[PDB]
Amino acid sequence: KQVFEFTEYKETKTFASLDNMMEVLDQHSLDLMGMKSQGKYVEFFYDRVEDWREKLGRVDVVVNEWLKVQKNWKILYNIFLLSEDIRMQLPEDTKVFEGVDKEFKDMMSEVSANPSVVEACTIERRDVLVGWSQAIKKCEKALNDYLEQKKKSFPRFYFLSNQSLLTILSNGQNAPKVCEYLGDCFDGLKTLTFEPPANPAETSKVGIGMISKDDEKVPFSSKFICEGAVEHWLLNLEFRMRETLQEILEGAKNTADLWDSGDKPREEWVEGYNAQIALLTTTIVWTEDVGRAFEDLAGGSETAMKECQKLIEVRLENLIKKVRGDLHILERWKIINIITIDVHSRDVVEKFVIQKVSEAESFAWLSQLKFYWENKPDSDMHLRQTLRFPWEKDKNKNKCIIRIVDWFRFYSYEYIGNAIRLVITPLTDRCYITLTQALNLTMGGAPAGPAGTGKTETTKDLGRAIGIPVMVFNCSDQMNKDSMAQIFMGLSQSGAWGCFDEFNRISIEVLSVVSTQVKCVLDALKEKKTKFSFVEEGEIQLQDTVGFFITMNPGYAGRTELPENLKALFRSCAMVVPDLALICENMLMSEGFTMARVLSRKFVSLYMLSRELLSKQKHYDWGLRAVKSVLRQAGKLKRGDPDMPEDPLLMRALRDFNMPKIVTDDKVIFRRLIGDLFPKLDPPTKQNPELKKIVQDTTKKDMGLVAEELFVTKVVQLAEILEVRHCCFVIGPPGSGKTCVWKTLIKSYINSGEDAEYDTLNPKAVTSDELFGAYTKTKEWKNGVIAVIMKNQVKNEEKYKATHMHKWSVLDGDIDPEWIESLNTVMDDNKVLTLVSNDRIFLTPQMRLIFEISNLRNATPATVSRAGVLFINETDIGWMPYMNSWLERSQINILKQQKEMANMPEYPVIDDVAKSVFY
Amino acid sequence: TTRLRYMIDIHLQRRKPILFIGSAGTGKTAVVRDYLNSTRPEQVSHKTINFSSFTDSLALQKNIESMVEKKNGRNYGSATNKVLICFIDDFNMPYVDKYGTQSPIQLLRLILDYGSIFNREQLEERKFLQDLLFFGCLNQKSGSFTVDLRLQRNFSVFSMYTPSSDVIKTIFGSILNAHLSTIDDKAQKMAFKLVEATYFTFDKILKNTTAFAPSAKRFHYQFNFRELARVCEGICRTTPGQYSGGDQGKLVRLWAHEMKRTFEDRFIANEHVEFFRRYLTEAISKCIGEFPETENPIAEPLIFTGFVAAHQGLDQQYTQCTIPVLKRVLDDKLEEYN
Amino acid sequence: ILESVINEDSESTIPIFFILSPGSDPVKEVEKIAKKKRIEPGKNFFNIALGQGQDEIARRRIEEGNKEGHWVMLQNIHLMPTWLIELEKILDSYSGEAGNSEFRLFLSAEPSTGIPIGILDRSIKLTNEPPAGLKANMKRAWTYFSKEEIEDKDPKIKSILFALCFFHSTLIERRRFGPKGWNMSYPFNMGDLRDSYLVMNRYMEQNQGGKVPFNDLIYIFGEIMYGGHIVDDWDRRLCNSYLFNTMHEQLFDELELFPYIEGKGLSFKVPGQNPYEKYIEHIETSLKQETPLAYGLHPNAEIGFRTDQCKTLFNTLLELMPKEQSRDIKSSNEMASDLIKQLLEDSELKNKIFNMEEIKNKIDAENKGPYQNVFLQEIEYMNALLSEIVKDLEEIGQGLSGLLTVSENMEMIIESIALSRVPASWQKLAYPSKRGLQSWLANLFQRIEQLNIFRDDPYSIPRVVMISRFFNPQSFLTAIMQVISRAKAYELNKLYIQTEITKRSIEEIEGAAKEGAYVYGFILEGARWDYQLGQLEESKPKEMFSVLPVTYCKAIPLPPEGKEDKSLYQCPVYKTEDRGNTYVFTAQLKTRFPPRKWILAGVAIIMDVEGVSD
Amino acid sequence: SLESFITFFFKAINRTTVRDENRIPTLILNIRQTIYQWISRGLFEKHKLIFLTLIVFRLMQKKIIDVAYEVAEMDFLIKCPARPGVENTLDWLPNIS
Ligand SMILES: Nc1ncnc2c1ncn2[C@@H]1O[C@H](COP(=O)(O)OP(=O)(O)OP(=O)(O)O)[C@@H](O)[C@H]1O
Ligand SMILES: Nc1ncnc2c1ncn2[C@@H]1O[C@H](COP(=O)(O)OP(=O)(O)O)[C@@H](O)[C@H]1O
Ligand SMILES: [Mg+2]
Ligand SMILES: [Mg+2]
Repeated sequence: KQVFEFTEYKETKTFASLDNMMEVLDQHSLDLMGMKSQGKYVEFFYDRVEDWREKLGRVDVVVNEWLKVQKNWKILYNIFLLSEDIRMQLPEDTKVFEGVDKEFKDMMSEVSANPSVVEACTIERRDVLVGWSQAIKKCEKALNDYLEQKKKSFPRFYFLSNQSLLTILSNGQNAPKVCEYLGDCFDGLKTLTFEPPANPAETSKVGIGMISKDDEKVPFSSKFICEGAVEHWLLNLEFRMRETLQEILEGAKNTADLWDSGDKPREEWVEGYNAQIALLTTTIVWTEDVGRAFEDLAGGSETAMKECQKLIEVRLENLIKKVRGDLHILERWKIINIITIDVHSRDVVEKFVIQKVSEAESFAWLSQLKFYWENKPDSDMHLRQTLRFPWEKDKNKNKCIIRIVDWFRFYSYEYIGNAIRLVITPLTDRCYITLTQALNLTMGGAPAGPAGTGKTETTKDLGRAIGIPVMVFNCSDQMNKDSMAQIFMGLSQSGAWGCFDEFNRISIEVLSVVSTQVKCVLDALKEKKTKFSFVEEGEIQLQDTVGFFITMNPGYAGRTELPENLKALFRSCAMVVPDLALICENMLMSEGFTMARVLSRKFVSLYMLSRELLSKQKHYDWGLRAVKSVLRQAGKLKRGDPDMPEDPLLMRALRDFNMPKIVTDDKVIFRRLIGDLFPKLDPPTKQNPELKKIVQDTTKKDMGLVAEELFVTKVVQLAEILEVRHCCFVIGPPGSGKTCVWKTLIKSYINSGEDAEYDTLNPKAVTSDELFGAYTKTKEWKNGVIAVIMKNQVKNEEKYKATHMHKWSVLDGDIDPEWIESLNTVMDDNKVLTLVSNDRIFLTPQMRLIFEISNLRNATPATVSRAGVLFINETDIGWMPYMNSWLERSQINILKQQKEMANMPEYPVIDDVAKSVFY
Repeated sequence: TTRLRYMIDIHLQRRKPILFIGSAGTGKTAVVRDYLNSTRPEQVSHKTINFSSFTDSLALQKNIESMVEKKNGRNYGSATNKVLICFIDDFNMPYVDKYGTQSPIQLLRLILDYGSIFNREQLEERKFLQDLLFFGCLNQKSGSFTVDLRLQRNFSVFSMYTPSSDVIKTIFGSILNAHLSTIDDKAQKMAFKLVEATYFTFDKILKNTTAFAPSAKRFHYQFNFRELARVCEGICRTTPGQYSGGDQGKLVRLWAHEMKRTFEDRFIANEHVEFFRRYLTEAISKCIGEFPETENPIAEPLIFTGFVAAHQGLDQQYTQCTIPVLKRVLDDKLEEYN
Repeated sequence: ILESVINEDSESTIPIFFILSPGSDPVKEVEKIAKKKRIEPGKNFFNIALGQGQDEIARRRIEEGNKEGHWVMLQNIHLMPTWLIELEKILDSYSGEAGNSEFRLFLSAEPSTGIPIGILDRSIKLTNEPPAGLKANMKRAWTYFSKEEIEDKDPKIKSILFALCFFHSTLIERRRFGPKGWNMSYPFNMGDLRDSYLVMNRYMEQNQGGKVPFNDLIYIFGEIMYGGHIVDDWDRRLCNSYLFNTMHEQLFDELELFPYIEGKGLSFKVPGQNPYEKYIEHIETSLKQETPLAYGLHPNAEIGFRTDQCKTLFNTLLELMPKEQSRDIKSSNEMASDLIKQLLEDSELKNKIFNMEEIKNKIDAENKGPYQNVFLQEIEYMNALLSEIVKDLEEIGQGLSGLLTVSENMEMIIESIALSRVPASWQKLAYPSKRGLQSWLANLFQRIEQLNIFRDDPYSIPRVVMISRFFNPQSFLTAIMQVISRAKAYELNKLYIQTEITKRSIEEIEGAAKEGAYVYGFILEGARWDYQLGQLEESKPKEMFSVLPVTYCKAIPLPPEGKEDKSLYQCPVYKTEDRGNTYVFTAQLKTRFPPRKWILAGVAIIMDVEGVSD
Repeated sequence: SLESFITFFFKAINRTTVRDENRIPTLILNIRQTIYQWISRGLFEKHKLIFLTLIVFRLMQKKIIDVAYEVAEMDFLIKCPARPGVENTLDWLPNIS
């Protein structure tokens, strides 16, 4: 009596939910087949179980068969669906396929009339279904061959997933849908802006501008029309991106010379132009400037190097003031990426003055990544690389060239769209040398370092400075010869830098192919041939600008030793963790400190000394992630009082935020340690008088607890931490008033603003799966205890965000790495919640999380960094405030007045004579 | 017990919970179990919960749910303003995870402070719990050594002390004196001697910590009250009519046997057995003072059983049976079993 | 050997296994031998190289090979670990069948883990190692470079290439020395030398008549060409010395490649302009004998290698030594553990443990010092060590003489005591310095002795401290600077610690000198510090290590700009002889010789050398 | 393998040309040589020394060849423990020695 309802797919009845039946059928087959043969009584009546078992076995084959056909039929049918362009291209198969689809739609309707699918399937039906599936496969093979031709035509398509590729080819008319998936191909250029069309039904073709991943608009010179073939108009777009970047730079460099002497400031000129073009044109007029300083010092003027130093250091300061005054978040990095290159520039000229290098074409100058804007009338650039774009071949208009240690290659103009430039450091300068020399010799460049170095990010940021596209590939040991070959074939076709993440973890079998494939490309680059012949699909366009970068990790577990042949091809570079001074220096210049450099070397030295002299505590975070969250707080306070000097301000900030985390044993040493750095400077303790007053008043009025000067300071310190950090850890010893401190804060917020709902739970107590919520045996999702509070607090409950200014959910369990892993998305700065159901919930800016833990031993060091910690010393709270609350009975009296606990024992009346004896 | 009994009455009037700590032998569970019976069933409603180390937090809630009646609203408490007591035994023995914190224990903390328990069915419902009291009974050197200090803070700690000469003699001495007086006017003085004797043997074993102690292979070796209690129980089994007369020779034999059979079985090694027999002879010879050296008070041949009596047509009679008599009874009964 | 071993044994069913080192090809030698035995044009026999997809071709070739009788050579066998498990099954089937006579299977592979045991067993193993020597290594470097490329190149470019070949050669010879040498093992291939030539080659073709820049080229060789291998950066400075000494303006004129050679009498120079064939002949004659002195190491640094070589041959031989003599009456591992346990129980270890509360109560905490903070942190670490080792000892001592379950880690501790290696759990605690078990215990009690003198009059610092006997030496140095920063009036960050070697011995009662901190137990390797001269000098030949006298440690502000002094030499200090990521701080000392000499010699400071008196 | 060793062991017996004059002595000598040379080829240069030290110590342990030693002294040879206690040394002799 079992069955299979047909679910219409517009317009084919389908077997949906078959698996629930399928699993029951499999269970019946399992025990039923075994019992009949094994059982002696069952053996007598086997002529029954065996016939039934064969019927059960028959059902499964037919059931797997539609699933193998429907899913694949769905995909191929969707390639044919709404693709007249793709229909006309392969008529023999499209017609065969349409034949099969109509048959399938009919057979499924006939089945929804029949009972058991397996009984209906029989054997002849199963054979017919297998033949139809084989015919559909043939269509997929034919379609795959067509995709390869399209893949040869456009380099970006190889990088794009086949499911996406298929979607783009299907919707070739619908331009805005295609532009959506160009974000996956390119580093920037997420989508394109469009003129509203003549008929509203049609989607726009006319492209007026391009839109970045961060929404930075680059306007095109004239209208860009989407032509017919999807590959053909996308390749015209790929070139129109470059053309427009090139066209603005000629205007940018003319206005660049004009602003120097011009009345209009530098910082105002930077705003007008784009983040990429601005940063380049900074580096260009930096190299001209340095080049004019060398030519002067050949004349004999000592001050030429000191003035170039002085000038670069004034623009750095003038730009540092611009980041401090309120700006637009896009304009932040458009300006801060410039801060990270002008700091390096200043460090270069400092280094030149100290070493006393007075000759141009010294190694020290050849070493630096120089950008030259010159129409070289004796152009060697036609020999060094291949001329690709029109402007490179024109030789009448200034082109942008990029020189570094005997490796000169044109600025390819890819659009990166204001992604953050890494902090330049003497290691990265050295690293750029290794990679450029590898390319100069037409072989691969491999940086090997420990985990957390972010070597892949340095190689990307190098290609970004050059403006060549950079593609990032990650290998999970599922990579095949065929899947890998496609990437290399695609990469060669289109000038593009290939960086392999976790390349070390590759099967030594498939690696020995990669070595042969790479060797054949490298062998072609040495010959410098315009076309080369690969092992399979020989005829592919070669471009000299392509380069292959592989990132090995020596310490990684399950490491496979690379073959000696492959090791010889890829130049190894040594990679070390980036120096904490140079990262902290940037972060300080980001917030707008004039003396940032001097403070950074002092700041780093504190933290490094602090780890050694203080007792090892798990709650202490001395990592870079903690440093940024201390600086961000200091930066708001800097923006508040810019006129105050930097050293006294930093002093106050570092003490204030570290004091709470630090225990009493370490408080004395740490205070004296701080004195070492700023002995002359005297720190004044800053406390908010309004917040302190209301907390003291609320605690006497309604909490019935003694407002002790140490207690109230902790509440004020917590209130500050909740404002800056969305997620906070109220760590402490087993017996204190950790709970009372957060409870006092809420009742103060109620008196301050409006009522503040809080949802208390114990995460450790309840099972980790049940708390977050999981799927049952039946295909239905139950709401988790954390997950429902997140739905309830947004709307349709007591905790609803309507009248409440600040709500926060309290948690008082012992933190675990398994339990926190599910919550690690909320822990992070990005306010995103991940569940098993994949229901997306966003944490509001007015929502906070408070964790209350005795020991942070089970927690990971990374987890401590993620959130803002607060330690409450047992001795600072004390037990006196309880005793005083008990003798006064104010605490006890309040609990009886305002609780649902009606059945509460009456506490005796304490005599004034009795109280004074007990006290 | 009387002074702890007073402390409980004090701690029951208040909503402050109590926690008892001590060895397996100390006798904590029984001291609580006595009180729960003596309390009035209208004023106070008692229930025992025992964790076998597979008791999940969900399973504990099912036991609490059933105990607590459904008050008006989301709040759950007993009708007619009755106070609800839940007795917990083997508090630390629930299975501990990698992280060293017990899921079932952590639940109880959420109940004590916040007074709201989330039911695994309808997790949206607060399900507030009220007028609940929790009475801990914790054995040290058992499962988890110590429980969470944040729970232990909410509980008022109390300790049962290990057995003492003065404590043992007042407990058992009063049981035996009440039973031996019904047997015979004589052999009352022999009761007190047997109590000091059983202690003496018990005490000489505790002194030799190297010989006998808790270990991996000595998980059971642990010497409780129960072994003294069932020894005292098996004397009370002895009917008056058969033990009437001179109990200088017959009682010490019985005692010695019964004592021996709860200590020998405890011991794995034949070395430990030899050490015990020497302590048992020294103990007997001290409390008795003068005893015949002709016949050893304790001997391997000496067995006591109340099944031999049933074969001979005696009713509820427990006495020393000879090896050759035992052979004949078992061999006859085996034919009946076949 | 290879011609003999094929004919004499492994006629059939026994495939031949080759283990090749880098720069060695088994196929070239076997093919020559293969041709003499039987007619081998390359048709009859196939030299199939294992690649992905070519596994089916190799399977067909080996299957065909057995019935035909022609032998089959497979290369790069390690490259496919899945196919070896498949191959094993094919060999087992063919051993039972028993295809055609005079059939063999040659297999050649780089040594690696996850090779099937079954194959390695059944197959004969044959290893080919290239002759190991400076001269033999220089020769292998020139053989790699194609004759017809070097002849074409002019005398200038081929002369500097030569000096690079030497530079590559000398690095492989340093790798042979552990601490004294590199401090770390780094892979170096011929491809990394070839790479460096191809860059050099271009720089000479551009400059033409204009003089070649060494300054441009040397940076590349130090920071790029052999920078890629070195991560530690202490080895990089050593790497640049060799480079800086080899590459200079006078290189093109005949100049000694070996450093200084003042009274050494090697007289080995770069060959003058002559034909290519004449370059190799001169190389072979002038190198003649290979010594440590050639690389810049001291003679005692070679003796120290034979020591480190000797020691390894006995640590291996101990493992290999079978059945533990097969009884008989030598003391068992558990007896030897009980005896060491008794010696530790005889000592008052429980008394030696320091209660933190008692020491904190003695301190007022208002007059507390940075020194006092370091000791308090140090004694805490010691307490945690001393408690752990007493726990592990009293537990294992109970397990020996008492009936209790024996844990796996406790059996390992018993095994480690018999061997007399420091335990793994103990080694992890406290200092990372490797020693003998009996030496460790004697050293530990000298640490404990330094904390006992602290416990009495904590406020009064001892006149002479011993940095050789701390958990973190660096922590102490940060402390001495802190005390100076209070007394003075500038940032702690600006202050760098600067060591100055003193002629006074421990006898001097002068302590706590203003802007100062006394130190002792510093030991200098690869050189001798003469007291009378007051400077670093070449070591006594027979003396391996030279103990330093009382060291005075002053804090003073850093220079505003990077200043290089010829007199001052920057030597790193290391906690252990191994010197592998145990760098603490850079000590400075006055040297009449150039620094370049000492960085090349590898001269460093070690805290514990086992040459400490009493 | 056991099997491969057995074929080499037998081969060594067939290579012996002595006809029962001093076969039993010369066979033993020929086996040692035959097995050693097979294994030595298999071993690296550094290990070839280590393996020869074993063979002789194992012949000494079992006393197949007559050598003047002590069992305690062979254990001391393989591993030497540094014993502290005496501060008095000679100038030339190292403190470790
Ligand atoms: N100012 C005060 N004076 C006296 N008693 C106080 C004061 N503030 C809070 N208390 C009391 O001290 C105790 C603190 O309870 P709380 O739950 O905060 O402790 P905790 O040890 O942090 O808990 P947990 O271990 O669950 O995190 C309560 O009895 C509280 O009412
Ligand atoms: N007055 C008493 N009479 C008899 N047995 C008692 C008495 N007081 C305590 N006990 C003993 O206490 C034990 C039960 O309580 P307790 O010892 O606390 O249990 P547990 O060892 O499981 O924690 C039993 O051995 C019981 O005989
Ligand atoms: Mg609490
Ligand atoms: Mg009990």
